[PDB]
Amino acid sequence: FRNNYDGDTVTFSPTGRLFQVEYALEAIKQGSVTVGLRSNTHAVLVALKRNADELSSYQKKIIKCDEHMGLSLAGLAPDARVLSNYLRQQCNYSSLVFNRKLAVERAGHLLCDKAQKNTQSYGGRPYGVGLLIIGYDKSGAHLLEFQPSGNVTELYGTAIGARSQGAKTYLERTLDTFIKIDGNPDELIKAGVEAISQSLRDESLTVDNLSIAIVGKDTPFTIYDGEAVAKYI
Amino acid sequence: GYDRALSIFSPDGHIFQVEYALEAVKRGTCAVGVKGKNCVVLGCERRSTLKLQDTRITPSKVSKIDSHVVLSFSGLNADSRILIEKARVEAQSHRLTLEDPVTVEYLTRYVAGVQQRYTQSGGVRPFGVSTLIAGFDPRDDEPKLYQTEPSGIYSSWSAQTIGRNSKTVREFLEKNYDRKEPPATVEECVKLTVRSLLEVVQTGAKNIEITVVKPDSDIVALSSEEINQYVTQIEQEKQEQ
Amino acid sequence: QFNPYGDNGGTILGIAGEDFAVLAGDTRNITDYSINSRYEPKVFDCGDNIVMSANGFAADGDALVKRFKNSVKWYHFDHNDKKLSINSAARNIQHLLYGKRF
Amino acid sequence: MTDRYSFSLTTFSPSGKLGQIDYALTAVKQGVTSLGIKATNGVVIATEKKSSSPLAMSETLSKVSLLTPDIGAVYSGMGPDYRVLVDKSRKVAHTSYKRIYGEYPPTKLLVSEVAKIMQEATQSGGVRPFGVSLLIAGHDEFNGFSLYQVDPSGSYFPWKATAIGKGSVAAKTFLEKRWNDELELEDAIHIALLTLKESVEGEFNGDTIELAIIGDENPDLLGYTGIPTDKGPRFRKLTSQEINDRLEAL
Amino acid sequence: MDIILGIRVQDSVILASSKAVTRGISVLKDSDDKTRQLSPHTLMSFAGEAGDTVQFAEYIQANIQLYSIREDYELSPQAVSSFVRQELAKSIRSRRPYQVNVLIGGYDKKKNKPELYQIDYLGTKVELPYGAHGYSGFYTFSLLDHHYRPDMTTEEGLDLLKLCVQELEKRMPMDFKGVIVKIVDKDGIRQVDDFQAQ
Amino acid sequence: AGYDRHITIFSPEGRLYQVEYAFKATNQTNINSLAVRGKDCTVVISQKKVPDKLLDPTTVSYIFCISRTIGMVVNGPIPDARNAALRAKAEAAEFRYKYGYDMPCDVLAKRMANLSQIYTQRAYMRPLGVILTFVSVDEELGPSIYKTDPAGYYVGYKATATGPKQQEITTNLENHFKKSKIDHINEESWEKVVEFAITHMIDALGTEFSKNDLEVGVATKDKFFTLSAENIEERLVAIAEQD
Amino acid sequence: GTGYDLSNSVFSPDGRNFQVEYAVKAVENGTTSIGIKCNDGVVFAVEKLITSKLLVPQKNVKIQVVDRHIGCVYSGLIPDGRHLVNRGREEAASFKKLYKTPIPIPAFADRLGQYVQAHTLYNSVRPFGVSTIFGGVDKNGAHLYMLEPSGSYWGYKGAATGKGRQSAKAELEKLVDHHPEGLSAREAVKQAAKIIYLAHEDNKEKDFELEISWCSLSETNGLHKFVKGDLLQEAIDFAQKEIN
Amino acid sequence: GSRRYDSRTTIFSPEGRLYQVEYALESISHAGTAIGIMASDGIVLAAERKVTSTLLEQDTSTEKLYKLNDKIAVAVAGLTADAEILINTARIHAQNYLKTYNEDIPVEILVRRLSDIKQGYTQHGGLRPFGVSFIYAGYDDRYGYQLYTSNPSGNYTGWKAISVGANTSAAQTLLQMDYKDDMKVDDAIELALKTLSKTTDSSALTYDRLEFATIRKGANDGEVYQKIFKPQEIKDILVKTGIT
Amino acid sequence: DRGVSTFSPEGRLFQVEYSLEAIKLGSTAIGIATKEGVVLGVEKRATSPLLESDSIEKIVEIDRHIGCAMSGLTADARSMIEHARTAAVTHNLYYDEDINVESLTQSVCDLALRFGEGASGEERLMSRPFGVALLIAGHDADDGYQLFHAEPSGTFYRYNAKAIGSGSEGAQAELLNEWHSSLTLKEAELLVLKILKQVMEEKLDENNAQLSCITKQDGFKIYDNEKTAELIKELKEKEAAE
Repeated sequence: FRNNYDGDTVTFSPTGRLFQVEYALEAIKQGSVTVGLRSNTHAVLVALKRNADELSSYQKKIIKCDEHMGLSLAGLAPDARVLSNYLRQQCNYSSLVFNRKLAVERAGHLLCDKAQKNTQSYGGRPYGVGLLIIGYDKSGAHLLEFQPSGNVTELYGTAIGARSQGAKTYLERTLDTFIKIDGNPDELIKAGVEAISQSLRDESLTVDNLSIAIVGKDTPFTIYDGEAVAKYI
Repeated sequence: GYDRALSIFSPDGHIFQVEYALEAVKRGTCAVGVKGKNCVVLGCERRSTLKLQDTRITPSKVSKIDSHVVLSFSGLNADSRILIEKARVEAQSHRLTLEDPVTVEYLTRYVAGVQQRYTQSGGVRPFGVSTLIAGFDPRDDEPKLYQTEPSGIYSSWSAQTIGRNSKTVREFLEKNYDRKEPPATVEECVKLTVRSLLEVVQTGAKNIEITVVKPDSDIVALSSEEINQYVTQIEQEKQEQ
Repeated sequence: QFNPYGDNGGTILGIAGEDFAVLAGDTRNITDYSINSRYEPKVFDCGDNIVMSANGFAADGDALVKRFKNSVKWYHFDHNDKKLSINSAARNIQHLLYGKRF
Repeated sequence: MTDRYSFSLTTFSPSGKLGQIDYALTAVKQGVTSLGIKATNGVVIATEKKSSSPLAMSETLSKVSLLTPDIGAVYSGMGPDYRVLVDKSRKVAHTSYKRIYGEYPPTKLLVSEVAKIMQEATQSGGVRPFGVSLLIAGHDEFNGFSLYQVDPSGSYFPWKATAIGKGSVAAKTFLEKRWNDELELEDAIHIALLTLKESVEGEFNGDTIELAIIGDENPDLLGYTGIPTDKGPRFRKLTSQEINDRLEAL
Repeated sequence: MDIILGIRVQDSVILASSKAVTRGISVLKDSDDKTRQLSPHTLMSFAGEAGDTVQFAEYIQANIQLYSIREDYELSPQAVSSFVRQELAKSIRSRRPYQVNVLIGGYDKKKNKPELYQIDYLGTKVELPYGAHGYSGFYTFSLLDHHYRPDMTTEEGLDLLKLCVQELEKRMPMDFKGVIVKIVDKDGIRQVDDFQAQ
Repeated sequence: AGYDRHITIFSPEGRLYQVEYAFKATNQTNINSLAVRGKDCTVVISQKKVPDKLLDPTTVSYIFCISRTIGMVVNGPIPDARNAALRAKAEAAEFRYKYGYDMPCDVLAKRMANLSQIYTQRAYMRPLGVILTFVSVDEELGPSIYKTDPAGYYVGYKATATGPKQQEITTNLENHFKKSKIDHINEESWEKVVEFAITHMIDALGTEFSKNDLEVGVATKDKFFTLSAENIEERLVAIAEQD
Repeated sequence: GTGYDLSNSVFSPDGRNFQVEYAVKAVENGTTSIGIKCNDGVVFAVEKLITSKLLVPQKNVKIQVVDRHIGCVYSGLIPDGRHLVNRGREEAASFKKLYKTPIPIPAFADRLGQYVQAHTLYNSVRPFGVSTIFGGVDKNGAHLYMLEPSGSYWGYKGAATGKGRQSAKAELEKLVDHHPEGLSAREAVKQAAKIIYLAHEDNKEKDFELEISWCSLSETNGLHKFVKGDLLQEAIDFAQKEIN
Repeated sequence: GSRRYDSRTTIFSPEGRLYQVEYALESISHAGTAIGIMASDGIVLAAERKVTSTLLEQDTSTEKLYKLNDKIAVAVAGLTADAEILINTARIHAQNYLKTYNEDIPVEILVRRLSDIKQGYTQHGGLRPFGVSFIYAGYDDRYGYQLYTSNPSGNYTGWKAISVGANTSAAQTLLQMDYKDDMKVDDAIELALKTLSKTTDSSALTYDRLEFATIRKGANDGEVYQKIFKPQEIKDILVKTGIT
Repeated sequence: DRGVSTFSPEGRLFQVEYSLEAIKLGSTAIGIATKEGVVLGVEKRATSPLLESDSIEKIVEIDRHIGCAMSGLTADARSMIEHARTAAVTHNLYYDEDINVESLTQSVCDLALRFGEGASGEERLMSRPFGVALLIAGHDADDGYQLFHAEPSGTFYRYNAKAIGSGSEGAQAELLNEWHSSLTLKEAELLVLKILKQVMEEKLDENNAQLSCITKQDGFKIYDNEKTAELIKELKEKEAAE
């Protein structure tokens, strides 16, 4: 079975499955955990940075795309660099040509379409990384979940990566609460850090291990690492 | 339009097409090179699967890249022509833009680069060739000898050999070549070269060609006799014991 | 025949102090003998404490300033938010201008 | 999209055989028999019009085609492959010769061009060889009359007379007995009709047989008068009636 | 223009080329060698457009040296001149043509005879006993037409050139700062360092 | 090796399996069609089967108006059929532009056959699983029927039939022509030629037809058109008053 | 032998293209969606599974517009559906630029048709993993279409695809019989909402969100618009009511 | 994708051999034998025509001996059609050289060029090699009479006498036995015919099964002449040498 | 066969993983960063005594403030070095300044995944991943002394100390215990020499091993054999002292 239909992205299995895409999705599950959640005034990204040795640094997981948009990654870092870069350009094009800030919803559509092309042609391979996009545009705060299959979804909160299921259940429970944490960034962050620690197991979030990002009403997308995240540990 | 990846990694980390390219070199006639104190000598063995050839016109195993540098090889003859031509063109281009002929290391690095490129470009197979490049840098008198292989890796040697039975002749050289006192003479250098070849050629006056390279574009190939004379004097060193 | 250039007038002035610098410019924009605007900003804050003004053919001046501001933005993206030094902006601008040497 | 088949589909096997060419030859063997006989003052090529249904109009399907006014062709094997080869042959006779020298090419050279086209389908990327063998007959001032055979490999050879397809072995043998270097065109036509009769199962007449000749110039088939040096095509397809008249003297 | 002269005597070809390089109002150099050795028995002199001149010469030199290494042989003068003619003929119909005129003097070791080829920027080639490019010919061809002989010695050839140069230094408007003379024969190429007063 | 059955290269027996399988695809629709030539017209008839009640019957057709003068009926899956129809229309329009006159039925047939031959020889292109029957009243040849298949083959016919029960229709037609001794229906009106066609369709298939079980196309001097359900009913009525 | 199903444009011994058939499986595994043709327009509706409380309601729109008069909805691999609509839009823009008039539904149908069919011609590409229902109003009426992964398509009175396609088709068939004179846009909308609720039983495990859109000469001036607010609730109730 | 049907014509075997080259050589070994013998005053080329019939027009036939220059010729062993492709490019290369330098092309330079073309099909492009082996007979004013051989691999070598095609082993042994450096063209002609005569897989060696050619510098002139013998001329030389 | 950019059922790119296996067979390379500079050391590993060891170049200069060591298929590293040198020099031409070490590394890593037979994303013409790993060491005013590990996967990590090559697992364990935020350049040198000595098959001497460092003051320098010989001697002495 599978073995005969998983040679490339241009082959459908007898049950209508695309294995190369499913394998790419597996690289996400092996990636470190990251969480995202939003209220009506702010959107937050929380990520657990993974290190190789105790002599190495913890690889960044959050990338800024514009003053009002950013994302967190889980899976192949290089693919996240390619995709975030494409998004940086799309945000750029929108500003230069129409003097307009790119709608988060539109960014999701562009990402979906870019990923899809890599699941229907020969020679190419699907992107092997998951992305959580947050932003504040003309319709408020937003959170998107991107999957290499090309599926992009808008949520109030979510999580991807290993053991991501813990944080996801916690958020699906805390919903009514954090969705109302308006005009209070520090609270939304704490709400996110609490969600991510629901997927811990190995260790506990430290200072050079935690990474947070926020965007909102009067808050440009900014990234907090190290000492700057101490007050949340 | 053809761009299939022919040279790729296998589970154990090897690139079989490059590895098999080396096998083609092991099958090629033997070639050796030894550097003296004021010269470099290149020796090659001549096959005998068929004999009735016209030596005047049959392409020789040692090629001049420029008036001060030569190249010999082991492996597929046809493939070597491609590298030799490219090297010759690069040598003229270098004189044209830098107003100075190439150094031996530069020429080697160039040939090696071409070989490496053919190990990771689509639609092509690696060169089934290993080379020995020798000569003297412009206005320099220090001898130079380098070797390149299919992978594109290169380095300099006091003496070295490639091709069939190169294992044997290398041993002879490792325990017959003293870095403390390199063959201080064109003669004793050509002698060490002929000796090492006899270890594998099995009596072949006409199966052994030699080329001597000295400073300032002084390159010349010995004739059968000149060589035959070296063989004779050497078979005596043995019998005189 | 079509002439790709125009002249919008205007004058700008830059003076460097010991620990400060100023860049001034009139706000009038013109075409031949008419005034297009009495207030059309010609000097801009480009970020990283750099002010710029490209005077002459306004359309070209706008394109250049726009392209430089975008250059600053990408400089941050590609070099971990490093601040673009004034000497570095100057060199960058040389390549922007020389890119259209013809 | 984009043809990504840039590699050969015909390659050498360990025994030295080129499989695809051998297989194309096998397709030629299953084809209806066709033949050609060279006389002292002309050439005849013929084949059977194996109609694929009585409702089909066998005349709308020509197995014998004019390539130039003095050169014709016939085949055995895959009819559709033949059809496009004829289109290409007619065109190359112009692009590689008439538009350069202002005259039609001599038989051997046009044959040479066709052969080249076929050889390329044997090595070029992404294609299979043509599944046909051709018999090309013609005339030109300096070589006189000639007859050639072109196989799927691109190889071609001149003949005094020969046959290809289904019963080529038996037909070649029958031709070796009746051929001599003194035959007149009418004699060759007669020999052609006799040879073809052994290969045909059912009806044998001017409506089931297709035959053409390269003989004298036909000023009546030129289309205009006024230029002495222009005498007309040497290629002529016999009519159903002309064939029957000769079948009675069979 | 610059002075480019050539003359084929009994057993050699002599090439004479002016030493000045003038740009506008100033003579920038007075020891310019307007020649390139293409092979041990083939020499080429050139004059014309500022940059194209040397770029063309050096390009031709590179190609001939490449041919020499690849074949371990030396192309005959006639072969080299034909190669040079084709290059110039291609150039005249390109986007930006090489505006270069040349003289090719070589000694054919197989025939044992000296040869002189004159080729202009259009690819116009002709073989002659003596030649010149530019305005020089206007004063020298009548001189040589008068004093030239096929059996002249290399020495008689040099006295003939001296005569040509004196006429040029008398009637031509520009100061070309003398000439550099080179001899091409069965032994190769040598430069007559003593012509500033021979 | 076994791949000589996936792409269009010869098999050891000199066969092209992919072409043979494409021929198999032409019967996937389980529809039969036939064409006959009148004195000065050409008729094509094809069964029409609309199983699903949710389908808009008016959009279910296998007959296409290629040009003002050429009609085409297809036997094979509709998507490959539409691919062929679009290409044929483009080819016909282009021919008129470049050569100044209407593309003849037999010429368009040859052109489409050549295109099919190419899919038969080049590996990256697959054959279209269809058989195309072209009809018209050519200005030089008169009533015309030319049919092409996935092998690149094409020929002209006095009459023809295509489909699962092609053979029964063909022999029925052959028998009629052995009898009449002429290569066409000797009728002045196209209406009677349509009736003859439907009549023999019924006899050979042993089935009765309602106005929605058929599809009809007619070719006359300077025009090819298709009949409406009602024009067909009028035809069915007339044949009923004879039996 | 075997292996006929490993490469996209290969004909199997029985004349089929297995890769296209496998694409169909991806479609049947998808959400259910439908289309209803009324007396002067068309209505589209689709089932949107609620994976979790986290999905912001009414935010993940699935129905798409082409030009200003065409609606498209699909079941299967959502990204493939978008890809197809992007092409559809370029196709519509191209037609308007050259001919001025907005593209006729039948013409648009073939444009999508030829493109989808093209993806069954080579082994270098994969067939589309979606079935699409689209239509709108043009110079001469309303038109509803459904396009399969093979590039096959026809005009319809009603159409359905996806998980609960059978239930939907049964419901659509009843309507066709009980309304030979034609359904009204207003009625079609409610009827559409009902059919989706009934067809949701083939996926009753997860909760879902309803989405409807329509294009009617009288109700929307022939432009494609989404059913929102009051008209939407009124339709949801009509369904919730007849589900019991 | 396409990768599935790619034979990979240009890869090494674990032993460092080129499959396609080795198989093309195997193909060559079944072709009519071709012999080349170089003498002091000329060169001889002789080849056996593989397969023949009574009806084969031998006068208008050429399948093994081709004129490349007025001074260079080749004998062919292998696929005739592949050979014509290479022969034509060689004829072009020769004319290009003459146009550039106004001198006929040196034999080795033309041979090297053709060999390089063959080598290319061996390292890139994914196409099958040419199934051809050539024996070149030519003359130039630098090396005089020359004899070369090239095969599918692109390797070429020079000889005093050589054979290609069928039974080269047996033929090479015979040549090595009776060849002598001081030979003369007429001796060579006889040696060539005798050798072919003993290696033929046929009953007897008749004129209709041969092609013959010589490159001599006819003393009464001073230039080089290529003579491609006519049927009658072969029949004659066959009787004289005592083979009747 | 199987595409060069195919995913395994575990979500890994076959060719990249197999690439890592080739790097494990390469000569060892070690790098150590201190507040006084960064040290880079490699195992020459000549394959025969006739091979002139100094012609073995496994430590190369990228720019005055950046150097690097390689391990694995060393021939594959040339185009990477060429790209890095060009990127550094080009950055200086465009901005009149030194390129940051991290930026230079990111640029080299951008080349990594540019392989395939026709991957839809740009024009990645390179048939296979690089079969070599690199240690990039340098200094810039913003982040000081740095050490990076660049792999054929395109990912790069910053390390305080790192070993790559045949003896990496062993050497890395050793570095884990020996490294501390206050090592001096001298300590680092000896430390690199020591670890190389433990993992090398041959007895470490100034001919089969090579050292180098990069300091803000003098830039990247490759220690000549005489200087390293002394450091070898000094190391033997301190080890034999207990």
